[PDB]
Amino acid sequence: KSTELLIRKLPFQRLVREIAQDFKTDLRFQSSAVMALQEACEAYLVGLFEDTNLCAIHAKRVTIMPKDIQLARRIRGER
Amino acid sequence: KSTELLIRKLPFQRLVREIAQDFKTDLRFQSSAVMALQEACEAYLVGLFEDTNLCAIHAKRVTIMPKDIQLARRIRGERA
Amino acid sequence: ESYSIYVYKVLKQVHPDTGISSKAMGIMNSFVNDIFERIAGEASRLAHYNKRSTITSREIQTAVRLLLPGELAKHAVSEGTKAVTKYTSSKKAKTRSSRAGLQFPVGRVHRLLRKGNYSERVGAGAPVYLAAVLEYLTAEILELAGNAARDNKKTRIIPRHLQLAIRNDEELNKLLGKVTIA
Amino acid sequence: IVKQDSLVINLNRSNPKLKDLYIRPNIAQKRMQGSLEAHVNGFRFTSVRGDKVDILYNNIKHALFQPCDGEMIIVLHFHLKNAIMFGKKRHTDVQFYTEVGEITTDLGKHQHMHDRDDLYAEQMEREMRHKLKTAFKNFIEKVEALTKEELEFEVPFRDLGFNGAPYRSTCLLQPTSSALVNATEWPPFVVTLDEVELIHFERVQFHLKNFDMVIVYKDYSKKVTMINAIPVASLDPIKEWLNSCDLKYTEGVQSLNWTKIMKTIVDDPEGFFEQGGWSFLEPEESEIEDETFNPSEDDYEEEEEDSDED
Amino acid sequence: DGEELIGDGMERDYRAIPELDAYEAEGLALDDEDVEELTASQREAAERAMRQRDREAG
Amino acid sequence: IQGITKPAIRRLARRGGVKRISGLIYEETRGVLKVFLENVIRDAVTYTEHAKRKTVTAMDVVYALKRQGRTLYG
Amino acid sequence: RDNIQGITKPAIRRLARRGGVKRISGLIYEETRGVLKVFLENVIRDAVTYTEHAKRKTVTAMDVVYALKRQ
Repeated sequence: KSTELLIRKLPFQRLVREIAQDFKTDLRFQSSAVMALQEACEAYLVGLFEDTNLCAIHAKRVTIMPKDIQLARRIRGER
Repeated sequence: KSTELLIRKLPFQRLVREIAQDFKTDLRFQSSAVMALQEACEAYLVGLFEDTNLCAIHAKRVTIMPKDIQLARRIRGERA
Repeated sequence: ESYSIYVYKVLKQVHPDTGISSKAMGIMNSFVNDIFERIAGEASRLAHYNKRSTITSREIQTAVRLLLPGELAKHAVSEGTKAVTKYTSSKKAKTRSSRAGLQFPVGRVHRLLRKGNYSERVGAGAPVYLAAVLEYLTAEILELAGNAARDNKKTRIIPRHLQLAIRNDEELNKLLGKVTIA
Repeated sequence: IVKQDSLVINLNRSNPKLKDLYIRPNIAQKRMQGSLEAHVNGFRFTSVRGDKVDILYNNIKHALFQPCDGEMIIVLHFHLKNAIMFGKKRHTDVQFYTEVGEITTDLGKHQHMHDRDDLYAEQMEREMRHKLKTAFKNFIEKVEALTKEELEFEVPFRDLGFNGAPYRSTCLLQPTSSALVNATEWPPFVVTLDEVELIHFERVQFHLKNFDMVIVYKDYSKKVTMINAIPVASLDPIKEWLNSCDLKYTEGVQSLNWTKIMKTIVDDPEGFFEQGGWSFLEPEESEIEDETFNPSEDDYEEEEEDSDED
Repeated sequence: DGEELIGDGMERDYRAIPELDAYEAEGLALDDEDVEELTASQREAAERAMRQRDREAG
Repeated sequence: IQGITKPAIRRLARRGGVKRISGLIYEETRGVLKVFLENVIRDAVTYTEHAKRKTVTAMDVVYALKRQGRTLYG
Repeated sequence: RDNIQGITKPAIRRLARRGGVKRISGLIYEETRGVLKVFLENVIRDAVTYTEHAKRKTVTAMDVVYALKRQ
């Protein structure tokens, strides 16, 4: 709908199939499956970037740095 | 033990009953229920304080402010 | 529900000469109820997703794979498949618990599975699989908590020994997610 | 505050030099940039504005090399035995760094092109990074040759690194052969491992995702050093590294008044070791309260049996 | 600026005050096996009602 | 009021790693706890209502906490 | 196979632009890539687990949506 697909579909689909190879299990992916993955990944990244920008503001900095990403993920409870 | 006593038990239970007067007018609490409540409140506050000190460190400030508390809660997903 | 006597049996099997305190026993019981609720909840959602009306050993196995981390998942799946095949190969044992070679009560597990209204019907192999998974996790925890008690020169497992066993194991800490206990 | 021997500059061919270096700390409120030259007995830093700062080989307590891998700059750091003054006030740490590049790319209509040429520019950045690391490595080898093993550079072990907040900023601290170091952020953190009496870990308990690390020096007048808010996942690795440098460590749930503890020790150093020395950091009611499990309320019958069968 | 937490007088907060260190029994009630364990169906219905309550607010 | 003592607030922040406290924190902390405790009690009393009990048990508290964070007691 | 390098720097730049970021440090790209590879891995690990429960070799869209509910 309103969401625009920023990430190019082909390289993302390459990445999804690489992740299948690392797991060492051979399965096929529907096109609808790959697009739902792409929408979720982009949304998660945007949401993480929002929290990251919040951290950068708190530091009185206009530029975001890996410090900001790590702090936001740490509070979120990720690994 | 002196280290383990973070929240005084009696003022906490007065506060639990004061909240209890807003959902069911006549209520009774079990001793184990309140003790679990105090344990949970202490752990949540400590977890929030840790995130807060992480936010204060990010701001180059030794002292923590309500700025830091609100940011940690916002990222944790508590209050928008 | 109370699983304490079965945890005591498991404790005597991995560490024959190690006891446990009342608070530490209550911790083990709450862990078993917590994971039972999580695995049972995951098996019911899988049963409604595939439009089945029955939970079999397959639904319990996929639930355990989803909830436990890698090695714990591999070890729990192995124990579950072994208990099902023992129960599926031989009819000779008088009790359903000894039929699968388990200390945990398969009958209590099957009764609680049906009580929770997770599905229309509960298969025969699901409670055996769930009991085996619960037994292995209790064994791994009690083995590590017993190892901590031996290192402290303590003859019984107290709460802090349980905490050390959990958070020092990556997968055990991830599985409990630092649940709070005092 | 401490007199320094005059720099021995010889005019000859042997003059290892390195360009494009920013000095920390600066001399004015503006970032002074210049060049570093390796002479007979020390270093001479020549600024564009003519400013010259000298550092003797014998005055260097820790020469440190931070490669540009994983960072935005590449740094040569020097922690000195005695403080020196080149600007107002005295500075105990002097470093020289070169930025990798792309420090702050900003978003907007200027980067709206989003061309695919960034792959080639990435190679140009990779060549620049390999150029910067190779030039720093060659300059270090020339200088280590000149001193005749008088001074050895140290490279941090990023495998042993951890995140902590000593200076109210969560940075990365990396052990070296001789010290625990973080030289990517000014002010720098340098602690000599030899000068450490012991380590005490505070706020170590279940359900906590962070802890404080306390560094106590063999010199008891020196205030302890705090490293706050380290992830609990880094505790066991740090402990092991301490065991490799023979540094004793203890644990504690409660944070301790170290300024008071040091004062009590220094005002009566004798009575402190008569109570046992540092025996208070390591343990040796709760046993009496708790009750060991016994069979109670009999047990479930477990004899219900029955099965679906066919 | 602020207020230090690690200094002399830190120990003053950690005093054992027995009149406040224990739960009082004013509203506290003890069943002696009078209360009952919560039944599974009631728990399911309670979770459904709480979900409905959450939906109408946020 | 809340009566959650300022020394109790200090002890909590001390265990969390906080080194320095702003004076505004005490009331801010009280307000934050007032939210958290209210939400748990709201869930717990609902579990209590569905059972024909006028007394909230420890199991009711644990059931409410499962919605946010699990506790291994009772 | 390095396809986590195949998520372009412009694509990371666009995602931050939608996220409200005005200015970005150079080291962000690699951190973003590693975070993404972690997140995609968790979902795919979960998603394939659903697919073979239904005894299928083809991951459907419904497998992806149920895995996202876990995270």
